[PDB]
Amino acid sequence: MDEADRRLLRRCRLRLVEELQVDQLWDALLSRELFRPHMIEDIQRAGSGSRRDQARQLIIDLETRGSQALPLFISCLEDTGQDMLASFLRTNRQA
Amino acid sequence: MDEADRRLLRRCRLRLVEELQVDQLWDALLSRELFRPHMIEDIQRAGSGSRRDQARQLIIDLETRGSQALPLFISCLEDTGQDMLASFLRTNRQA
Amino acid sequence: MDEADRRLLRRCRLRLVEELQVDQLWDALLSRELFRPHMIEDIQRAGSGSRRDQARQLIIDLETRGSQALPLFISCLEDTGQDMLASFLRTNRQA
Amino acid sequence: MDEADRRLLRRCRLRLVEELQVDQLWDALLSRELFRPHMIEDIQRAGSGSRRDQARQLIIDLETRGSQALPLFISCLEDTGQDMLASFLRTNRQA
Amino acid sequence: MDAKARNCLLQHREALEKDIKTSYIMDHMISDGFLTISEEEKVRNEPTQQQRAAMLIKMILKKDNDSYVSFYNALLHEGYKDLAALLHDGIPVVSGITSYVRTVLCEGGVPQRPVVFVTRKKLVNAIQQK
Amino acid sequence: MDAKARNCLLQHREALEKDIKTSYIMDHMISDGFLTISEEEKVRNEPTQQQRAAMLIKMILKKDNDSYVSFYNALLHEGYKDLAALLHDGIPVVSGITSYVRTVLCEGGVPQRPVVFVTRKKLVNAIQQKLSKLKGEPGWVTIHGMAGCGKSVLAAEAVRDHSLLEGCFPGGVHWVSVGKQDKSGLLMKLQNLCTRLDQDESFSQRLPLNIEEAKDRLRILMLRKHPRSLLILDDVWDSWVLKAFDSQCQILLTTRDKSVTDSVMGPKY
Amino acid sequence: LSKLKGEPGWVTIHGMAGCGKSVLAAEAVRDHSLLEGCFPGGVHWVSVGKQDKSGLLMKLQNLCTRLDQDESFSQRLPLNIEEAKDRLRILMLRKHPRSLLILDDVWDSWVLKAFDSQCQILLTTRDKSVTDSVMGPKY
Amino acid sequence: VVPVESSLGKEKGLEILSLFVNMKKADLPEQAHSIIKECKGSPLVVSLIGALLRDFPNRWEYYLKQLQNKQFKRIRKSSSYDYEALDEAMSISVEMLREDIKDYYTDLSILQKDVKVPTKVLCILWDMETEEVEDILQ
Ligand SMILES: Nc1ncnc2c1ncn2[C@H]1C[C@H](O)[C@@H](COP(=O)(O)OP(=O)(O)OP(=O)(O)O)O1
Ligand SMILES: Nc1ncnc2c1ncn2[C@H]1C[C@H](O)[C@@H](COP(=O)(O)OP(=O)(O)OP(=O)(O)O)O1
Repeated sequence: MDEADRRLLRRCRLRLVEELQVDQLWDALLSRELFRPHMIEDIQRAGSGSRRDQARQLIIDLETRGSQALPLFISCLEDTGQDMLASFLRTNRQA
Repeated sequence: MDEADRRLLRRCRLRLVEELQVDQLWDALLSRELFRPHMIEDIQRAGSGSRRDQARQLIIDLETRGSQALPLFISCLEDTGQDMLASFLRTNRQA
Repeated sequence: MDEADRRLLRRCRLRLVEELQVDQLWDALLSRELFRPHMIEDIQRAGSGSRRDQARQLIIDLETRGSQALPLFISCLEDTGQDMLASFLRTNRQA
Repeated sequence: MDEADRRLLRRCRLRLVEELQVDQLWDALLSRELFRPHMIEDIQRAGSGSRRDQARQLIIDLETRGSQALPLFISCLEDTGQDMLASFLRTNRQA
Repeated sequence: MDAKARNCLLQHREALEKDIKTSYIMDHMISDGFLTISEEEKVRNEPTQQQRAAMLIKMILKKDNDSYVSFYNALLHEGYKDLAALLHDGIPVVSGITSYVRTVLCEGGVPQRPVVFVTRKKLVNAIQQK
Repeated sequence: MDAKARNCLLQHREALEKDIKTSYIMDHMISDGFLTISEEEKVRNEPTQQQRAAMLIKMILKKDNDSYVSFYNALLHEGYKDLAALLHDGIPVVSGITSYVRTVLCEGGVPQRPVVFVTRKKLVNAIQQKLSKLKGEPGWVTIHGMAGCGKSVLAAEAVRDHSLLEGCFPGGVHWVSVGKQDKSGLLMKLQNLCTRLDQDESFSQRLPLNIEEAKDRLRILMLRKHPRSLLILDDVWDSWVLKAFDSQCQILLTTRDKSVTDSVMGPKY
Repeated sequence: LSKLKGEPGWVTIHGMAGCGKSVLAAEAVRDHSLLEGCFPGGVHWVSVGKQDKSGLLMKLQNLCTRLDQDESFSQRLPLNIEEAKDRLRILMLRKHPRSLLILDDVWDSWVLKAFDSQCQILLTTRDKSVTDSVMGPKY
Repeated sequence: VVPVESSLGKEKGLEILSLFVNMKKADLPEQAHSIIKECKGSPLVVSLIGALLRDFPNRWEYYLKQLQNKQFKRIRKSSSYDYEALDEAMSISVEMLREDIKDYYTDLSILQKDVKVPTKVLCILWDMETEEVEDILQ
């Protein structure tokens, strides 16, 4: 992941952890080979296991999953009906 | 544990941690006095606490539990319906 | 929170966790800005999630919420019909 | 609890968790002061809250409740009409 | 705490560590005013029941007579009959040259005073003042 | 501990170091009263399981018969069947000349009593009394006698009893042949002595060049390393020879003179 | 040699000049039963021969060097006979419990003095006197 | 600064000798009172007499006279203290002076014990201005 994408993920930290729905997201992430299944189990157990803690670990770990991790992640957002969040992200990448 | 058994456990590392079911295994291990109860609690908490992390610590710690730890461990596999895994192990010991 | 208020919360530990009704208390706590909403979700999930476990975490976390956390907390007790508990608390503060 | 009684509880793990009826057992346990009421609420919430999970936590926690916890526990079994289970236990203690 | 009490704790420490469920003891002790929240948080932070008990006892060994009693009472009150019995005989009563001297001053710091000396108080006091 | 036990540990040390998970052993040993918290902290400070085991064994090799048994029992109790089996034949008997006697007193502390000796009880008893007046402090006990009289030997059998040695001096016992000497020689005996005292090289390996620093390290060690342990001088001729050895320790010296207790402070007999 | 059961102790064989002797000792300690039971510490051997103070000192450093293979002590060379003797006793007691130390061809008394601390010795020689200066049981 | 320059009183002297010869005051010989008076408070000299009388339980007259004739050479002992006899200590303190002054000191021997002198007489002795003297004396 390039520095600009990483920086984007940090800038949107608050919004991501506040709004990301994870339970519905795992299938999408798998489909696009963003994470291996055990990686997902680890993220699921991050911290207290709340939605927020999972979300946070997801987006941190996301930075390590490749050059195209960010656009692929936006797509998974789209695929799971999180258009608003995906929209917030995209309009930054472009910005 | 002799060097050949230890070596076997290392060679089968990937398969063991991929396939070992642990939640059902503890009773068996106890019955054959392979581990003390606190040892089990420690293994349960290894790493992230996922099945894989528990499994890994189990098989590492197994190397320290005696001359007959490996055959006794195969038996516990058998006793808990993990015949496929036990079978993979045995056919190596013999091989 | 001053040491005297903290000490009061510890002295009344048993009574608080035995008698505190929490389900009805959250609105009050919010109204007086004693806790943020996520803080409340965390307290709700404390331990086993029983009334007692929630209550315990509430009163522990209460110690960190400000100089006036204790009197504000008594008021919320009053507001939710827990006069007996509020009364037990007040007669100590004064004592 | 002496080591022999503890060992007995471990040896009978499978049978206890398979057959123990708990809902009817709490009154008996209280009568003989084996557990405090909050301890019971905690055991009730153990794991998934199923009969088996409650049973398991009961018998684990039982090991900590005194020198006479095991015989007192057999009696409570008797008192609640779990003679078969109590019988399985006693014939071991003696054995 | 008194050496009797402390040695009683030390003697039975292993039994105590094996059985104590700290969540039923720390509450009483906090209520009684002889255990602090930060000590309790340090205890809570240990991952297993026996590790928590071990930490709590570590803390208690350093406390006063009242604290030992607080501990004992909570044990009794929470049905730990056998454990309290172990601690019963160790319950403490509640409510010049010494150890220090030969302890610190044997570091070479002082030659031993002679076999025979009269005591001159008047001057020693002055030196102590200055 | 007995040489049988210690050699059994040494023989099987590598097996023991490879397998022992110290957290399951140190607890028992602490409960039993044969391992200290500070030893346990020193063990805990090693980063790996085998390094911890190695440290623990290092410590145990220096301990007594009871300790070996404590160790063995904990091993057995914690399911280390094979390891206990290795240590079984090396178990020492636990609980006049006895085990203690040849255990502690083979440290060079005593020359063996001759092939043929009559027993003089009357004097030995006296020495035991005077020496027992201490209860511990710094202190001095002197026996001077006729030239050529039975003396040195007599002292050597003074510290023979089990009851005395165990109770009053469970720090160990040391012995130093001094004899007629000069400054150089005396200095030598000093380096040799301080070298003898620390077997774990807890201090650096270096040789102090003045009498003073020698004296210093002596005091530091004796106080810290070997608490309540009797240091015996043999055949002490001159005062300034005695000056050096003096720091805050218990001494039983044999000689021909009563004067040389001259320059030392503290109680005398 | 079996009278010992272990203690410090001394066993001497002296004989006619040129008689079969050294070899005879070398086959004394050949048996399995004896070696295993009575001496499971190991067995050591030292050629002494006619020597002076310097040489003797040398044999000492070499010996103590030979004893510890794990360098459990520091690497340094003791410069007096005394400290040599010391480290010998410490090692033999601690490191090698119940193990027989054999001397070969021992000529003089003061040569023997040094090697003496609290250990078992089987020495071969031509003389019966040099067991002179050592304390303890003799044969 | 705390001056210790003072010296002991009768009582303490008596107790020291007491503990040395193992008695109670009434059991002491009469000469005990006299000898201490000549001892003049220095814990040293007391420690000496109390050391020697330990060995030779009756020399009492011998020391009572020998301490009178004022010669301290006759008294010798070894102990924790660094020097044998009183004379030595003084002898050490004297030597550390400068080569210049060492003569000026000797002159001062003319004084009688207990005779306070004004400054002027010394000016007369060394033949120089007041303050100039007063400094050396200081
Ligand atoms: N209990 C004893 N029984 C038989 N002989 C004894 C006994 N004690 C001493 N001797 C005899 C034999 C010993 O070889 C010899 C040693 O005496 P010893 O006490 O060593 O003199 P010493 O060495 O103490 O005086 P010094 O040190 O001045 O030479 O004396
Ligand atoms: N069992 C033996 N069989 C045949 N020849 C022997 C035997 N023992 C000794 N010899 C003969 C051959 C050997 O080369 C020679 C060695 O004898 P040996 O015992 O070494 O004398 P020695 O070395 O002990 O006396 P010393 O030490 O005084 O020279 O003697």
